Amino acid sequence: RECISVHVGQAGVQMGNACWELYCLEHGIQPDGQMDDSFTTFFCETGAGKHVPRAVFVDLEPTVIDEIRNGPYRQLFHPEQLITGKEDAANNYARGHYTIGKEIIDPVLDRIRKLSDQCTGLQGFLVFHSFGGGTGSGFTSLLMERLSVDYGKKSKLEFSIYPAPQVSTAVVEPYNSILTTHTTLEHSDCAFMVDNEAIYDICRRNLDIERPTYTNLNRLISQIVSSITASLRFDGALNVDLTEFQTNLVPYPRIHFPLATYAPVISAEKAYHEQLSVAEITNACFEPANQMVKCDPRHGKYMACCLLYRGDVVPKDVNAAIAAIKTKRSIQFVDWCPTGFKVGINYQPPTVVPGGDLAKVQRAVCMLSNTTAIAEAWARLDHKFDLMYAKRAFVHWYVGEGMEEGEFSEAREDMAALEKDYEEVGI
Amino acid sequence: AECNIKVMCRFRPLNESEVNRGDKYIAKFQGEDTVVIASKPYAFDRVFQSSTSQEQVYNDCAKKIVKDVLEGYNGTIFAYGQTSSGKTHTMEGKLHDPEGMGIIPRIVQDIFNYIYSMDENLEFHIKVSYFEIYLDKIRDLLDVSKTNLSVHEDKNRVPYVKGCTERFVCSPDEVMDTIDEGKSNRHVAVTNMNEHSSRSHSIFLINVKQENTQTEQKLSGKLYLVDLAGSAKVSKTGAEGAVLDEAKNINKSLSALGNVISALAEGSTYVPYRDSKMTRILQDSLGGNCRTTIVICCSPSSYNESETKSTLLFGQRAKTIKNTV
Amino acid sequence: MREIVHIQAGQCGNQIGAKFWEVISDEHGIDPTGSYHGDSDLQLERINVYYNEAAGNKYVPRAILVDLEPGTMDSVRSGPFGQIFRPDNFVFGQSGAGNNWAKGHYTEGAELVDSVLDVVRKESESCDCLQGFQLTHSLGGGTGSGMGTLLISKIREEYPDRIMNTFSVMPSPKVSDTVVEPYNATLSVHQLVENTDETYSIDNEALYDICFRTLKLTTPTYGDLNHLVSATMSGVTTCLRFPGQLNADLRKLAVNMVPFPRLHFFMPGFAPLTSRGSQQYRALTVPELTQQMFDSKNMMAACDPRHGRYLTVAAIFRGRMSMKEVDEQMLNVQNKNSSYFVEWIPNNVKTAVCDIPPRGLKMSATFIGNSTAIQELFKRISEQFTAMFRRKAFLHWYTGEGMDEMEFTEAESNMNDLVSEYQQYQ
Ligand SMILES: Nc1nc2c(ncn2[C@@H]2O[C@H](COP(=O)(O)CP(=O)(O)OP(=O)(O)O)[C@@H](O)[C@H]2O)c(=O)[nH]1
Ligand SMILES: Nc1nc2c(ncn2[C@@H]2O[C@H](COP(=O)(O)OP(=O)(O)OP(=O)(O)O)[C@@H](O)[C@H]2O)c(=O)[nH]1
Ligand SMILES: Nc1ncnc2c1ncn2[C@@H]1O[C@H](COP(=O)(O)OP(=O)(O)OP(=O)(O)O)[C@@H](O)[C@H]1O
Repeated sequence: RECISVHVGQAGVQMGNACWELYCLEHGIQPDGQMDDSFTTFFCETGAGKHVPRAVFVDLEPTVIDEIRNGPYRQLFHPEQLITGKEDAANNYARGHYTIGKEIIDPVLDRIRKLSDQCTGLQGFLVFHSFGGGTGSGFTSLLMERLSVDYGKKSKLEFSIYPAPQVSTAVVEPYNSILTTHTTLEHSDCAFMVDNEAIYDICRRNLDIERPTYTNLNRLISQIVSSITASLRFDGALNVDLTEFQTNLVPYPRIHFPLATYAPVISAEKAYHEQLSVAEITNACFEPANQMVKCDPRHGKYMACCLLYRGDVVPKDVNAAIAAIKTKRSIQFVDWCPTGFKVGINYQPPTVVPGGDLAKVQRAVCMLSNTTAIAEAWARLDHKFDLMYAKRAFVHWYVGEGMEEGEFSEAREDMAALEKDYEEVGI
Repeated sequence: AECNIKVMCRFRPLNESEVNRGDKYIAKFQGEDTVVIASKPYAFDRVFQSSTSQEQVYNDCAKKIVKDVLEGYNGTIFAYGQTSSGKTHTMEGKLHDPEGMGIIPRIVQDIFNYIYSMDENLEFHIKVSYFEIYLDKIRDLLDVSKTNLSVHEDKNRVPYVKGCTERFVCSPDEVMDTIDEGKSNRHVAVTNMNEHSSRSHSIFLINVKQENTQTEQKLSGKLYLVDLAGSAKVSKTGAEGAVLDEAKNINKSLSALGNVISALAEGSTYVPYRDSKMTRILQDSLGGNCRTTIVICCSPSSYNESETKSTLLFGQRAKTIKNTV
Repeated sequence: MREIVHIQAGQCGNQIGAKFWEVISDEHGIDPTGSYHGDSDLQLERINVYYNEAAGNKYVPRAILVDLEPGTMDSVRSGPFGQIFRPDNFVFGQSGAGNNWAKGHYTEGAELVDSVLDVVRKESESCDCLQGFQLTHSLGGGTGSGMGTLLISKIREEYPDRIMNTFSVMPSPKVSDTVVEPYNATLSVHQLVENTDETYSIDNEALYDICFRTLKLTTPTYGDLNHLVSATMSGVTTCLRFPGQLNADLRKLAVNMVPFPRLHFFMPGFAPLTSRGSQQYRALTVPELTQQMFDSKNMMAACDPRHGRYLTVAAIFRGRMSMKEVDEQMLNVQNKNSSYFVEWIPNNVKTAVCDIPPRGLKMSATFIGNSTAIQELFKRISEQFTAMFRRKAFLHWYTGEGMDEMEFTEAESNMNDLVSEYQQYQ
């Protein structure tokens, strides 16, 4: 039981340094790089009393990579794994793929091979990135293609930060997202998505943080990515492996876009006053405003939802809780999969960072679910793409890299096929 | 006063690389007015089939342009298409062969032959020019020293190039050596899709000036022969190193004129010709006094079925354009 | 690691270029001699991106000062930070042009470009991997308009793939410091429109208007105006000089702000702009900076943004701040003023922030704006160009150097072309 990870772009390593500090404190790993089976799935054992993670941080721009080299978590990671480039992507799907991508992928390709050859319990891969920029679109789409032809059978769990309806950090992100999704449709087994304004709304109404930063956004995101793999680390009364997320959530080989939401998210003062049990969190995770994406689940239908609890939680109340969710008529499950419930448990509870914004909780849950609620989101991203594509705006840079207007139409009609597939499958 | 752009399509036989793979023959013709591709007709003026020889295309498309350019007006003939569409074989062909020769020797052979039929008083002063584009630098072929030129405006703001080669020709055989000298120094790269891959726009200009001694009426004709390159897919063609660097440059022009001719479709206000220098030399073609005739090329193979559709919608958009003759 | 080579042209370009090295020397903790006396370790982390290391822990700027007259170098060399520059880089001529574009481009420029192209070739070979170039000049006069526009074409021939940034100050109708200004502006923009990929349209008129309304300077000199424009040049190159939560290199802002090849004339701005006598009576959090950035009387250009529509906007930030207040404020400025923003783009704002702010301020930002309201400054100089050109006035000096009359008309054809582009997208 092992799993390799990879981080791409500004979005990748920014949460990667924030997630791996949460991973190390659970297994008693000090930041200096040392303190039986729980840590073997992420951390190795190098000779005697020394470990290293089974992951790599790759990014073309060197400002974030060298910050880890000069940061506090220097001795924990490998100096050679901190891969860095020499020329930035600059919100260009093509620049991180063809010109600058080709002269850096070859150190990246052979490193994953030797990193997997020394391993023996390799379950799969999971990549953290963001299609809202340049590095996470082109280079991420390139590396997944080159290892898919090599491995293929192993799973791929994508984690992208998509843009909101109205809030946006960039301006060319429809071109960046529409191009990279053309490659993601065929080779990605599953891809969990998170919206940038939704996670702000999580800490606004519940955690009452009126002025957070991206560091705080990565902490609760680290709870999500650590909870899905928490069953593999510690013992659980109902174990779930990494391949459970592929068969139980992907109804069709093209529809591989689940959602993500997490609860409870309570402050320190509110944690002592607010009761924590399975009933309130189960009603809260299916709450629409508590989701990490600005898409109304009432408009669509849940294809299948994968529950996974943590902490001391008996399997009686989790079954009685979802039985009450089935009786709720406000939600609506699709007739193609009525028994779309998959529940899991892990005895080890949710951890807590020293000085972090999240408070200690005796139990939590990470709810992943597929639905046709994002069908309007792809239609929204496609609609705004038609406005700039009609004027041929921001096109001279992409063709200035080496591409042409041909595949721009291929990405448009691919979304046109993807849109009607959500409409016909949801009947 | 106002004339539409003559749009014509040509499908070719499958090459050796395509029949070995086993591609399906998707080309379906419905007369000469349109062609059917996957139950989607595309109306044009004349569609040439794979059995169409070199001489048949020249008699149909570029025959009337010889009469219009010599009457006093201007004329422009240039092609468009993706890789392996057959633009050089359509336009240039085998210069030394009688049958396999393209539009360039067939045009200039008709000029000197037509001049022999006319009276002796019409004094003709023909002068040729040839140049390529290579990393956004207009490199001359008849002279190896100069690798870049600058475009200037004339009195009525019609753009034209300065400093280029200007050979005052008198015999038709002399032009055959000039174009032969052009292809001898023409750079060609080897790729998986095409062996003699034309990685540059081959502009061959002939400023045909004429003047009568009896009536004293001077007339000129701007005769553009420009062969476009193919939009190479890196996954299909495998561009790397210097091939991808040159593939970037040709992608500017086909995307640039795509912005211009699409802007001319709905009738935009400014029509930005200036976005690329390759579109600047074609200013007189798309909106000047030139009788333009685009000749698109599409392959009948299903491996590039999406590229043929992009060229077909490119063709029907060109029919909605009109020149201000 | 994306080294940038500085280059200067004209009198003003040497002055604001000199002020550019001065203001960034303070935040990096660089002495006037060249040694380091700062406090933070991150200053040396990306000191190589503009400076060159040397013996004794000394750092030499990678600057090349070019001016056709020798007196400009004497003032820069005798400045507070004049000795830090390399003496070999002080290349210059003897006989000035005297506000003549034909002199600095054809006759007086041809003899000096051979002496500067080999110098920048040496600097380009010294760095590990160059990103691009940034130039400072002025459309007025002959030196900055002639020498700068010439080598921009030569650098494009030698470095066609690298980024070519330019900080070009343009004339204004009310503040006219040269009789032959519209000819130089009309001849210069023919080169800036085709060669460089980025351009910052700075105005001297707004640089005086900005100092009265918020700074309240009673006796402003050129040095005070240089402080505003020098800070703008530091904001655009902050994320590669110091780490940040969201990096934005010179290319990362160029791809977002340049939607078309010819449309690259930006419009700069800076904040917080507040007088010393009213610093205590103002806050410093993010929402007051946002409304000040998009204010009409904040930018250093004389254009009325209310008379047009913004194509795209980029607001680089500096210093530790919250991301929710940053992101939410950019939503309402484009939503409440949707009429003043183009509907054919879903989002006209590019966001980016850094953690290491300037010294003496805790939160700050620099504005970069491409808008259709820029054309009003281009047609008025075109009218001054066409008004003087129609009678062939002030052309006999330019033909003496061998310049052709049609080249003024070719520039005139370029002049009405770029203004028509912004009218298309309005
Ligand atoms: N904001 C500032 N503007 C200046 C400064 N000095 C000049 N200028 C303005 O720029 C205008 C022209 O720029 P220059 O002074 O550099 C004229 P240049 O040196 O390029 O040519 P010559 O001096 O004739 O060789 C000038 O008329 C001023 O309006 C300055 O120090 N700061
Ligand atoms: N939620 C969240 N989003 C982030 C975070 N960091 C970056 N992002 C998003 O990532 C997007 C861009 O991703 P990248 O491709 O990595 O940007 P980049 O690496 O700077 O690309 P360049 O500008 O070319 O250097 C931005 O629009 C952000 O919204 C983060 O810490 N949390
Ligand atoms: N009409 C035709 N009949 C028979 N063979 C043809 C025809 N057109 C092209 N060919 C074949 O194609 C080959 C030449 O390819 P060509 O140089 O035309 O590619 P291309 O279309 O110019 O590529 P690109 O579009 O990338 O420039 C010749 O060997 C020739 O046999």
